[PDB]
Amino acid sequence: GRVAADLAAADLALGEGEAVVETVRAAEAEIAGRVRLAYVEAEGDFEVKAVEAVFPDAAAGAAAGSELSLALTRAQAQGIVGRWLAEARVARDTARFALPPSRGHLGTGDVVRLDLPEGKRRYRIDRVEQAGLIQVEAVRVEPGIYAPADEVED
Amino acid sequence: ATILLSAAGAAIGGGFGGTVLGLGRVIDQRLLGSGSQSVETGRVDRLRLSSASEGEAVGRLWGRMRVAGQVIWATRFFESASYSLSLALALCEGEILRVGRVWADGSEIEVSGLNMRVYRGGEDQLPDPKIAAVEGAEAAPAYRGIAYVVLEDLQLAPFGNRVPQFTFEVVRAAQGALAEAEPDLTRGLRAVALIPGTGWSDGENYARGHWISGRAVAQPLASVVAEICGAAGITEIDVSGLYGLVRGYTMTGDQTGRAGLQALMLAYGFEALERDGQLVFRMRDGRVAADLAAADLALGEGEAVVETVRAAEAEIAGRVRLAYVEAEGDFEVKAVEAVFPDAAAGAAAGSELSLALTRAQAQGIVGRWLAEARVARDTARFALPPSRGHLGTGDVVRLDLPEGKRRYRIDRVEQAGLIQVEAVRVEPGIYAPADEVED
Amino acid sequence: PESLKAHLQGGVTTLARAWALARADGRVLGFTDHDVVLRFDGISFEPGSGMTAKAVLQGTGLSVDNTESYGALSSEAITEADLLAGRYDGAAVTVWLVNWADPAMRAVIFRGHLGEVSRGAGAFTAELRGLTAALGQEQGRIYHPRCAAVLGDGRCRFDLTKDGYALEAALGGVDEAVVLRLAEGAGFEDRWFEKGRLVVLDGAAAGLIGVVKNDRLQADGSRLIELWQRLGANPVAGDRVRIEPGCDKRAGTCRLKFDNFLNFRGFPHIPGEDWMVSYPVQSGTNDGGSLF
Amino acid sequence: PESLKAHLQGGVTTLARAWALARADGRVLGFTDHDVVLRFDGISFEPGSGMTAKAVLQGTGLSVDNTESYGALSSEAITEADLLAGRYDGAAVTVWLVNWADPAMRAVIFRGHLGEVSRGAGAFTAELRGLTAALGQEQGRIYHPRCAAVLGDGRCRFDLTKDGYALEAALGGVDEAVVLRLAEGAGFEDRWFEKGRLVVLDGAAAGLIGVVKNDRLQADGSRLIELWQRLGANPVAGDRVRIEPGCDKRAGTCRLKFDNFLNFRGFPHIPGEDWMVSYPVQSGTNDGGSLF
Amino acid sequence: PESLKAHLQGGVTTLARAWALARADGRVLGFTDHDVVLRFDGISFEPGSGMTAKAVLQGTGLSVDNTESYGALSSEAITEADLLAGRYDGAAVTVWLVNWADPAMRAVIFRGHLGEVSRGAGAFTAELRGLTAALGQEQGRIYHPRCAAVLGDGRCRFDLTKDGYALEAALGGVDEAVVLRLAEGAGFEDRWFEKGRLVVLDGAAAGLIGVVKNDRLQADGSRLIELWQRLGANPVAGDRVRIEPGCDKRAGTCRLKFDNFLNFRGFPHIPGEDWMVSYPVQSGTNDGGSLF
Amino acid sequence: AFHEVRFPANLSFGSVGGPERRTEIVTLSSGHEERNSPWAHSRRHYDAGVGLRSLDDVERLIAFFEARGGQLHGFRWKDWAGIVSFNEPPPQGARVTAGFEFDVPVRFDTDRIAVSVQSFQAGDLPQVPVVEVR
Amino acid sequence: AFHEVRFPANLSFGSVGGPERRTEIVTLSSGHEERNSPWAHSRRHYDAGVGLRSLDDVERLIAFFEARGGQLHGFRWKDWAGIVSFNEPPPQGARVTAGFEFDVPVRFDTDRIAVSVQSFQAGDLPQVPVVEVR
Amino acid sequence: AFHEVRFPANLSFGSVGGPERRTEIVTLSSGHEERNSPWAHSRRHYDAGVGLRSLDDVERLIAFFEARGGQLHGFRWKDWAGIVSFNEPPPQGARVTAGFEFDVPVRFDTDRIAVSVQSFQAGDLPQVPVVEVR
Amino acid sequence: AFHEVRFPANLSFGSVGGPERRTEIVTLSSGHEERNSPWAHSRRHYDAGVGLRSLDDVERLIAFFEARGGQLHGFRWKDWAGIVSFNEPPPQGARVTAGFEFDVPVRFDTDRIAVSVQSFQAGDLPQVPVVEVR
Ligand code: SF4
Ligand code: SF4
Ligand code: SF4
Repeated sequence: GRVAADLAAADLALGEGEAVVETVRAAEAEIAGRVRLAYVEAEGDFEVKAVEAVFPDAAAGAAAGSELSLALTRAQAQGIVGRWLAEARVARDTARFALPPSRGHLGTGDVVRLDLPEGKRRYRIDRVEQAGLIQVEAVRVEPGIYAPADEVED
Repeated sequence: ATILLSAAGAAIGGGFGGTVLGLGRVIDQRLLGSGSQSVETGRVDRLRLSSASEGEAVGRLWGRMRVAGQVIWATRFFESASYSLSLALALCEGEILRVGRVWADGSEIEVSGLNMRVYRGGEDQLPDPKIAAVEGAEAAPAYRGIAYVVLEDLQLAPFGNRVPQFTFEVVRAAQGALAEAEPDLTRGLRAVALIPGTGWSDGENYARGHWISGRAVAQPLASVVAEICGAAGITEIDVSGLYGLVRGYTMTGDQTGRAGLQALMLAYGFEALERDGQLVFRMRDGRVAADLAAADLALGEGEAVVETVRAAEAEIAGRVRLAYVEAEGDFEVKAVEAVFPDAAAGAAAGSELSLALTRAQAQGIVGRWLAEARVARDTARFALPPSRGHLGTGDVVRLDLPEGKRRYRIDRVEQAGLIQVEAVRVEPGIYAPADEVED
Repeated sequence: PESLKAHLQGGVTTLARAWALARADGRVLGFTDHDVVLRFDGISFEPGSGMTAKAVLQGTGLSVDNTESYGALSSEAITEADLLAGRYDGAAVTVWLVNWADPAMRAVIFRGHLGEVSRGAGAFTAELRGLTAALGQEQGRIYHPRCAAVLGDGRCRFDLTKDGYALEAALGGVDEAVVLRLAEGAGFEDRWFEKGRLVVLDGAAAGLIGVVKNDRLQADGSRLIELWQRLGANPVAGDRVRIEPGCDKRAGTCRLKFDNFLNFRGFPHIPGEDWMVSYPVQSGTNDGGSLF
Repeated sequence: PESLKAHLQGGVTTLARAWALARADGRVLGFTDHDVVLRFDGISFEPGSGMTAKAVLQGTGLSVDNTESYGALSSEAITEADLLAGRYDGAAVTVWLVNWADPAMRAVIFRGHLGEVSRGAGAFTAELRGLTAALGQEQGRIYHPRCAAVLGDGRCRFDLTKDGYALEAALGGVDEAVVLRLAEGAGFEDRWFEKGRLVVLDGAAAGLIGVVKNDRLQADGSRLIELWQRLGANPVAGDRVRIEPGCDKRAGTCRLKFDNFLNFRGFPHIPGEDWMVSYPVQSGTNDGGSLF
Repeated sequence: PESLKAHLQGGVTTLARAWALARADGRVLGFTDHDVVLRFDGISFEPGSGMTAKAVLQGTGLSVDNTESYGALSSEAITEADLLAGRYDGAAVTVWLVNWADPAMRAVIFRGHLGEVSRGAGAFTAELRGLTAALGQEQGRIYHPRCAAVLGDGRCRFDLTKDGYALEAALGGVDEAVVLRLAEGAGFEDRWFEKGRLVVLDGAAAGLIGVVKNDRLQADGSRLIELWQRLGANPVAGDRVRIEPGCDKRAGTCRLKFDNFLNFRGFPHIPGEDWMVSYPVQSGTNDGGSLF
Repeated sequence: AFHEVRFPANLSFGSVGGPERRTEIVTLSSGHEERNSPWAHSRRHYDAGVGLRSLDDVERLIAFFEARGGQLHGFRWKDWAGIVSFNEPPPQGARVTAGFEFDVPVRFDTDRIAVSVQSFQAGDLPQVPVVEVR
Repeated sequence: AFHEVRFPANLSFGSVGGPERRTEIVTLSSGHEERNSPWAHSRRHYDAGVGLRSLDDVERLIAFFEARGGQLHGFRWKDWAGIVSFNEPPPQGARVTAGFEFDVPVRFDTDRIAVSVQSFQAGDLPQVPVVEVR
Repeated sequence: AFHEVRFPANLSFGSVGGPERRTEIVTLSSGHEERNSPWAHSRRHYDAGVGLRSLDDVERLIAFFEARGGQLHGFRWKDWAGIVSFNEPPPQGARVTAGFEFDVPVRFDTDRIAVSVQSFQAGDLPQVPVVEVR
Repeated sequence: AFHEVRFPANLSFGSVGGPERRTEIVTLSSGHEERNSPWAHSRRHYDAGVGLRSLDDVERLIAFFEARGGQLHGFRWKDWAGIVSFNEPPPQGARVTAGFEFDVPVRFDTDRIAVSVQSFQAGDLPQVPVVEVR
């Protein structure tokens, strides 16, 4: 989450859609309420296992799981799925703004502070298409997502 | 600077990724019509096997149908000296009725030979089985929702010495808040008795006989589709117009919710209408609600009162097929087909339904699809005014023309103050019993 | 339409669109095309916001209906500091089609669920997903060796207030809305609640749920607690939070910390694939035991 | 083009498009761009209808060619009461590119099959699927326990006129073109033909095929018969139908009602999956028998 | 940008785009928007060609970046007889964004790989695939019974000049650039090199690689050799080619013709599926042998 | 739909309007083509009315659009050009008159009107297109 | 299709119209061209008729569009410009006349007409295009 | 929203403006129509104001757009054309007046204005459209 | 392609036309750009001919379009502006003449023509664009 940009709202360029910051919030019906893995046991007899992380308020649906073929331990797998369930609900918000080539040193993977009148929410950026007007599809990223979960082991 | 030919790239992603967000299949799409996109549904499980991994999902079923189960808490092999185990096979969730007729890998084993302790999987939270006092009480699992079946001192001698794949006939009553109101047999009976007795025999009148052996299990179609929306969380579900018997449907876990329901929309054909926020599930009939003349349509977008599309002859599904489950005998995958006599030259279009139904019924269903899919070739694309907006999205229009007076059931109503309709041709006589003989 | 057909079959008609959305919080909001504030239920529909009403679609198929519903955000209205923080997510709407001359002549076009809201340029655009949004999602349990339910769930009932389990104390030291100092840290174990509900019931974030992590008390019962995610509304160092205890969703942490090991709803033993294709060798341990 | 290159290499050319479609019935229809009625074969191409001729496409791949062929429907023409009832389905076309000055200077662009016809606004638009329409379809038998063939088929030849099997009688009481009274019901068993061909050879529906169901005679040999689907053209209570007998496509109904049990083309026994993975237990019945 | 931010934060800026592509041959080409020829490295960027610079895109995902880079082809430039013959295929570019007032104020937007070049109407349009083009391709060996490597490869080092193996002789009789007569045919076996590298190092096709087939000497050591494909540039019956010997990539042809059977990198025996599910019958040959 | 009044009397020289026919048409690229119409009548489709009087006439004219107008009401229209037939062909017109004596109930083809002031008392508005909805 | 009458006699100066062809064309980009004609005939395509008389002539003209018109009937058209040939080239016209003596049966190219009032008795309409359907 | 002043007094001959409606409409293609009105009111929608005075009047007019304008304020508008009703039909207008005596609070329909110099002291600007936001 | 006649003699003042060059062009956004043409000739591309005589000249002019015209025939064209070279540069024109003496065979750039009647005897048609196809 190490912020490189610090844009104010006054410092965005004039976009294509003639909105300084188009902000999309994704659907509640698709937020991945519970996430799953298919890691490999990596300590014992190497076997396919699964852990899941369940968000306490909305556990009513949206199971979204994936399968990773690598091998990792038991507290680490619950750490990863604990990280995705936090991130996939953080990454609901996406921003679609344009910033001028006066500051073109915002590389395609940097993260923008983006001061607003209401919020001051960070945004990591994707899909930079410039042609002399850097237009950005950002996505909401918080710093505290990328931490150890500090869980006990098996 | 100018833009490249990723103008085609930004036209797709996410130029078309926004669509399916807010939205064999060879015969699945025609039966739902223009309708909506038919989700992949019910690749029927043949050779039901039990995998003891950790990534298989919890199955669900409604009625008399075999399910594989999977191993949870097997003890070590015990040599008497020629082996013995203590399995526990977890079948499905929810409170069930009893499990009878266990057959392992191969033909059949007698349940009297076993020491199995079945469990309903009650939300009442059944205690420990005490065969898990191998583990001890302090780590004994006490499964609440799932309905596990333990096996005690199972001799692995007759089937090799390996563990055999066990498969279990399970009877599960349809549950959910709409099911506990309006009780059908499975608790509605409240004591039937009257066992005929009076003792190879006279079973030729069993399909017409008053006694209710066997078919007392089968849940009404009203509560099973209510169980789906209940598990999905839609309690606003309206299902009084449904009239069908399920007899052992089975969808697995992570079967999308709707894709389990969509197999029923092919069998019993019902609307899933949603006039209002009730999401009315009515059985599809030809009962005409509109009676439009040709003079009473609105001015459409394409400036044609009625655009009428007739589909290609090369794709009419000349012969249709199923993959139902036997539902009377040993539950096995079977197939019937209906062949139209004039054009049998091609267009085989089959699909697979994972439910269980009898022999004359399967030839009845495929006889219904082959008639309907050739009826539903004609689609109409007209616009009707908001002066009569009470044409709900699933109603059927008489649509008087100068030449024909052909009915049309409607789909894809997009109004904005001008109800524009993609209808489809539907006749009333399609939805009848075929009246065929049995096996 | 429900018995306004007498009004509607005449070409002289006057049906002005209007709708109410009920937020996850108990308050509703009113919206109308009629340009005059009107009401029929106790909702007080305001034409100050909302209401472009673009093209509700339908389908006999399980696919949802949709309406983008362009409008305006303002201080009386949604105001977008409310929206960004995490409200209006599962907001339930009913669209109505009322007669403004007589609001007793109305019906519901659909009852929606308002999935995707895109706000920008001083306005908002909110896709109204249809009644069938919940269908089309995966629901199931996968026999994993943890638990599967939340604390309040029916599959594991707990009586979460039954003793000194919940930490009811009012908040101080909110910092960057992830760290929370909490004046009354003392009263519980260190690292007692690690997966709990930080329901904040006062002030700015009213009834907003976050999840705790790193329950550590540094000195004299401070109890500095992190969260996974921002609350989205800053608490004001005077709010009252309550934190339910943390469940690791494991058999050892189940029975030790909590009494409710009976209502487990989990799958602890679950032997494995290599057990299944194994044939029994007649060597070494082949007596009845735990297999653990 | 076939040896009109001498005509065509000159810039002064006059090739006017024209095509004939042959319906499933024996009659053909003529269409031309030339604006004057012309013919080279006995087809009499009429410029009164058809003929916009938009952009025939090609491909070395098995995918079909296409031409939407916008035109007009009229009483001399297709007339759309003919089209809606079920004709023009497998209609075969040839598009030509004739010289109107000399119609012996012509070729075929493609020979098509006219798949999708969309009529509307007093006109019709008919997609001309290419020569390779039949490829791209599934053809096969799936070892199912019924039969697999129709009565006239080569895999089960029957001689369908060999006795009093067919019911040749003229029709009365057509009602809603699904129920048919039939004055001469008497002559056959009750429920004799349940899957047969209701070929109607006179009147409005000339040579039109439907399928029977519910062969029931109510009183004095009425023989009220339903159909699966509408004929699409109303019979006029004087037409002549013939109904071939009904085959249930089952071994019992094969050999009893019909003599042709030899030409079965079906798979009656077909043991099952559970037989296949079964190992032979040495208990109970293990002697040679039917397994039925 | 790299420390031109002092230049760039001012609204008065003058950054003119410019790029260099390095061909597979050692020469580079220069291109700029500045309309005056400028250089900073020894590249001499020419504004005579290239340079429309349309919309470089980006992505954190592994998907490539793209820029279509419309321009002009001319005799100084790409000239398209160079391009069609097989050059500029894996041409590597760097796009720069130089200050024309001071070319020491520059950076790289991306370093590309120029995948798809579409030339037409006297111009060329060349899609600049991004840095991650190689990802997204399948690389692997499939245990097939041949070899898997080329002659120069690290997995089979050969020292391809170690004896009289290579045929260094200058070319005559180029005909249609597939047949090559070759004056000095004599010196080797008949059909010695059947899969070799026809590197042509002089004249028109300079450093261009084709593959041989049909190494046949007809009379007095002619050695008429075909190729699979055209060279794309006509050799002028005076060029010098060298042809490395042909490897059939088989164990017999490996060890006999070449000494390097040790460095095989192939899988000769590879028993089969039917061996795997076979259970050992106790009949016939069941002693240890080749299984071949 | 009303029966309220004809109109203000004044109409400027140029009040255009004539019958409008659906005339769905196929336009075969060969040559001659067929056509049909589903009306069996003709929307008279009068346009280009102009009010020109004093400003005393304007306030009874701007609310003519507003009060009994709105959008969706009759205001029977006077034509300067009970069943009337047209016998100048051997065919016939035979077009009905729901209102008496050429009064043709209509509606204005405008979301807004635009009245101008051209002098201390001059009130003008350039067009009020109608279509005579039944 | 009718044989009813020519037209009202009056036609203003400017009644334009001349024959058509489709004659689609490829324009081979590196040399000359080659072009095809599918007609062997020509649509005469008369336009820009204007009725100008008293208002007594107007009511027999507005229902000329309506009564025998509708959309789909003949009303044989008089040209101010049985087979006629054109012999001023060594080629030939040889264009047929289904009707007698330059009478060219047509149809109006309009969904609506637009008659104007120019003074107390002046009736004008600016255009009535035709194409002479067979 | 303000209550600041009417306007500069000068308005040229041609200051056009009249009420609006949305009144969306379906035009049932085989007969008459049916049409809905969601307003019960009308946007008065005045356009085409022109300031014409000396350059002394211009600097109090260009900052009229700027100072109390910005974009989003009232500046009550004077009509040369508390509830007013219109009784010339048997229907009624009954349209409210939030401001007193025809003062119709508005806003300018412009992102920019365009004042011109016509002579040493002539100041002109061709149009300032308004719509009377509530 | 014919050799039939030049044309009617009359051509009005304004008969425009000059050579048309493919001139495929790249327009590099840097600056200077290259170009090439594949003709080595120039389509002369004459436009805006006007016939103006009596109506006796019109019937030999309307069938000039029709009889020897159709669309796809020569009718050698007279220029009011065997190999001709242009020597006023040190370069050369060297453009061929397939027909003799500036006669430039063409074709009309029209699907239809449009002849007007302007008085009892006046025949006019506004344009006949050609392009001199080889
Ligand atoms: S540990 Fe106990 S209380 Fe916690 S989630 Fe698991 S079963 Fe529920
Ligand atoms: S029953 Fe006999 S005649 Fe009938 S379809 Fe089967 S094989 Fe053919
Ligand atoms: S035969 Fe030998 S030298 Fe040739 S490719 Fe195989 S390993 Fe390499």
